[PDB]
Amino acid sequence: MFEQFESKFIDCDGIRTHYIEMGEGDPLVLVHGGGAGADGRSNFADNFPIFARHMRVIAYDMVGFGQTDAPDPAGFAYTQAARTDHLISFIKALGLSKICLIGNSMGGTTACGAALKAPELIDRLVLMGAAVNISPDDMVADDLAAVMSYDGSEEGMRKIIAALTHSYQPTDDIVHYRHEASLRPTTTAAYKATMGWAKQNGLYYSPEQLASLTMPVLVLGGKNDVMVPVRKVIDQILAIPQAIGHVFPNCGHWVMIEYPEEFCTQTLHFFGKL
Amino acid sequence: MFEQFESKFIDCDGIRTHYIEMGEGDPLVLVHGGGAGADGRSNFADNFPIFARHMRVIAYDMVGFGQTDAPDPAGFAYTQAARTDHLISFIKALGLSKICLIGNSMGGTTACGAALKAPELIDRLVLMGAAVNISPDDMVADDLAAVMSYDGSEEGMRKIIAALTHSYQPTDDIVHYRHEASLRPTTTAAYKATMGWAKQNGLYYSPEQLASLTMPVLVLGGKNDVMVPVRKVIDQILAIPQAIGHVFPNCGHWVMIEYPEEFCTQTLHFFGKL
Repeated sequence: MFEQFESKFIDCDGIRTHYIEMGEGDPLVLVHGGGAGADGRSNFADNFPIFARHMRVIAYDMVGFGQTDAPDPAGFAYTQAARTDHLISFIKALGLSKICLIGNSMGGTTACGAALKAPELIDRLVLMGAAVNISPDDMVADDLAAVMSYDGSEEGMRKIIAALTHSYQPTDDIVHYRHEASLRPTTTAAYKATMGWAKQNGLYYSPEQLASLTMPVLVLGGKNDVMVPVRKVIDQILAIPQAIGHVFPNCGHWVMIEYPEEFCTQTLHFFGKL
Repeated sequence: MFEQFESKFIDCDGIRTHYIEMGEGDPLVLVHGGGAGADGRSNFADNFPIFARHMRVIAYDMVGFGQTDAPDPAGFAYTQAARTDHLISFIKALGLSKICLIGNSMGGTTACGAALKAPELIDRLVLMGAAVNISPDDMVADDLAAVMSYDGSEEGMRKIIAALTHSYQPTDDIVHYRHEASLRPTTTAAYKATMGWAKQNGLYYSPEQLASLTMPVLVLGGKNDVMVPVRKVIDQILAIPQAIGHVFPNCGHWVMIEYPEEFCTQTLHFFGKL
């Protein structure tokens, strides 16, 4: 599946990194979520054609995900820092400057991290259902039953999608892809270290860090998002003084997938392409 | 000032009602705020040309305001009901159906009221810095010093504008118009009854009423709005299940005036014209 996109690879400080890209002009980088078997194409395929009409749109796989190198967690620590540094490394390796950047969920954590550490690389930031103010306590706070206790079955995967979206009905090919993606032995162990770390340390930046962002910011969230509650998204809107806020009704944790055109419209508009 | 618009008048159940309009196609009605000397043109003049490219855009003066009949408050009660019924009367008198509707502040109270009482008249609702969950206690809750204790001077009017917006610098002709508008003997007494009533009764609808809205809703607010705090706007977003929410940064109580293009863009888009 997804063979309409050419798989590309580039070394990012020792981490061979998978990415796909389409279109020309100003660079736009898309950062996927932290779910089991999540990757660039499964998160963003649907948005690629609209984005590519206006920009050079790029989606990569975070370290420990997709077809990017997943260094053995016997020797590699899957911290937020590692994802953040990898993103920074990825941007520099492709020689992009002043990019537009969109992260969903843990991809939002990573985008936010790169925006803080390397602001010179990023002109515009979009935090979408972003895990940027999520404490350890928050990580274990019922709505996530289908996620937390996923049994690796196809039915279980359909239950995840159903729990993470409002009314979105995936195709069988999407279900099959996500299901198989979640079982890849390569990224299994990496994912368990990733989630173990996130549960223990949380995925957050201090209120002061969030107020210290130096570029324009757009904050997006679904009102019915059970993984990053809308109140957390509201908190981000209020914590980042310059942040534009947009709340999507009848919408879960995957704004880009659940409302692909509205997502592309709001972001492209914020990028100055509409 | 504002002579580019033709002043029109229509009887609305005994209330001679001033309105201006421009453009053709689907109807859009704009409801002004509750400030001293507020009216259709001073609130919306700047948005008229953009709106008129796409729709028939209409701004009227609420009962007790502008050039509309202000029945003597010795014999007329200036309740919210009266403004709500007047709006309903206005829509019916022009023979409009399935309109798009935008209210700012007390105009938002009125738009919300008409949407609840006569939903058949309204296809799309925009509540903008809308006073729809404001209790009596909230009405007296420092940031409003320039408003609350306006002395009727030109300097006082500049202080109001400065307190109600983030960085907006009005022209001298705008200052002069608003200043004189606030002193009209005709609408003086009507305004005092209007404000007296609002302070005593609040400007609100119950959480259940807000959840009972039957058409699509867009909720807009400035993050720096001191008259309708952004948290009140956030509360509206969460109280109305179908409501889209959009928060404007570096923005006070007059979104339509402070960011006229972004305001027109978001609303027209929500109206399906972009």
